[PDB]
Amino acid sequence: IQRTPKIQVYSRHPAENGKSNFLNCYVSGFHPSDIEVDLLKNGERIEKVEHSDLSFSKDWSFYLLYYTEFTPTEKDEYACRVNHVTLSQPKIVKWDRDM
Amino acid sequence: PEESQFFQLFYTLLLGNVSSTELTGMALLADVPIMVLDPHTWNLNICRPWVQEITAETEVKKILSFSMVGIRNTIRFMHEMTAKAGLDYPRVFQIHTGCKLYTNGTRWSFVNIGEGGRDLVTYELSRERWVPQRSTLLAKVMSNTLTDLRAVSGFLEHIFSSSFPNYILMLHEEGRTDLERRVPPMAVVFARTAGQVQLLLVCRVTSFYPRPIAVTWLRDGREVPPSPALSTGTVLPNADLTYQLRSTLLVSPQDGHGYACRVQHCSLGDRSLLVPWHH
Ligand SMILES: CCCCCCCCCCCCCCCC(=O)O
Ligand SMILES: *[C@@H]1O[C@H](CO)[C@@H](O)[C@H](O)[C@H]1NC(C)=O
Ligand SMILES: *[C@@H]1O[C@H](CO)[C@@H](O)[C@H](O)[C@H]1NC(C)=O
Ligand SMILES: *[C@@H]1O[C@H](CO)[C@@H](O)[C@H](O)[C@H]1NC(C)=O
Repeated sequence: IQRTPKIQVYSRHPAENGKSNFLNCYVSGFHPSDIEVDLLKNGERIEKVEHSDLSFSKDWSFYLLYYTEFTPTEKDEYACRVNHVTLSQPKIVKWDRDM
Repeated sequence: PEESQFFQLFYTLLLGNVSSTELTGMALLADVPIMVLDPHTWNLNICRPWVQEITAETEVKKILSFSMVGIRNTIRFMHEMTAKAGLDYPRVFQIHTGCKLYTNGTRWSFVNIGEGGRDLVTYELSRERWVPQRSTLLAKVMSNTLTDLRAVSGFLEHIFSSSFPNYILMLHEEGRTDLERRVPPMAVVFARTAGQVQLLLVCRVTSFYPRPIAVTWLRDGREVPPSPALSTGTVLPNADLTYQLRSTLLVSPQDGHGYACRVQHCSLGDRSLLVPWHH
């Protein structure tokens, strides 16, 4: 069966403008495993983005964590863009600073 | 406790076309990655500096790669079953294995195979048998070939009775720097808009290790029982092997109750983390 990814975007620590943090995009619950994830700053792909090793949960569905060191600022918007065979177009999830 | 003596293996064999396999695989003790299969080379990368010159000795790394039930044979066994079932590429196969050691003597061991993200066959250790999980041909063929392979059944017995238990024990002794690390949570409480003229109270708990945790809401200092009003989220990973969770409670504004988030975590001992909602 195909399963579309859940996409959760959050920072490592509660955010404070001007202090370094990590931005995380956790994509989970998807099948099959091919997936493309970019982290965006003001709409543009961030270059230095790491990710965990693909693994899977008890229900066979896959999960991956993508992440990057960042310094939040009042003027900048961050987001996670995901493409997967279950999506007709890439799904963009903006970072909610509460997260 | 005994999450620390739980060894698991996760393998994904993505069979693109006839000439193509893409592999991923990981070995875990608790939530600590011990070994990761390199997709390009198919060698087992060792993930921790305390993992390397230990086994080695039990040649778990030889078992997983070159042996009868090793990846090289498994890949060919999976290509073969696709073929002997008349099925077409791409096919994705997955293998989940585990060995837990309880400190009363008993072991829990399992081998599960899936195809296309659903169960396909399972290995019954006590019955010396592979059991079908779905009711079609690929399930019947794989289950019959495996059970008939009496040498494989014998090989798996040794693996789960001797090889994996000795390995856990040695890893447990060497790996406490990761397996006994404790990092307490920190928590923040704030309020946000919600529908039906309600407020959403949010308790965001961050930075903690190990994974198990319990986050409850208190209304005047008594625990809020679970209802549609209360949602505790799923635990989320950080890159640094710590975790994060959000719990939320719908409340009416100006209701005359005081609220607080309480966090119980083993790194805190007998003291909770208690975080009031202040307006
Ligand atoms: C480490 C746990 C082992 C479980 C692996 C899943 C079982 C697959 C067994 C396939 C290997 C059999 C030998 C290959 C025979 C062949 O290529 O036809
Ligand atoms: C098999 O798949 C790979 C890429 O996924 C491709 O490059 C290769 O040419 C394919 N082989 C054929 C023609 O079956
Ligand atoms: C394994 O190790 C090599 C370094 O020798 C590295 O280039 C590669 O990315 C590693 N892969 C994984 C997934 O562990
Ligand atoms: C031993 O531990 C296992 C798992 O915790 C349990 O199933 C079994 O009943 C225990 N035996 C006794 C009586 O201690």
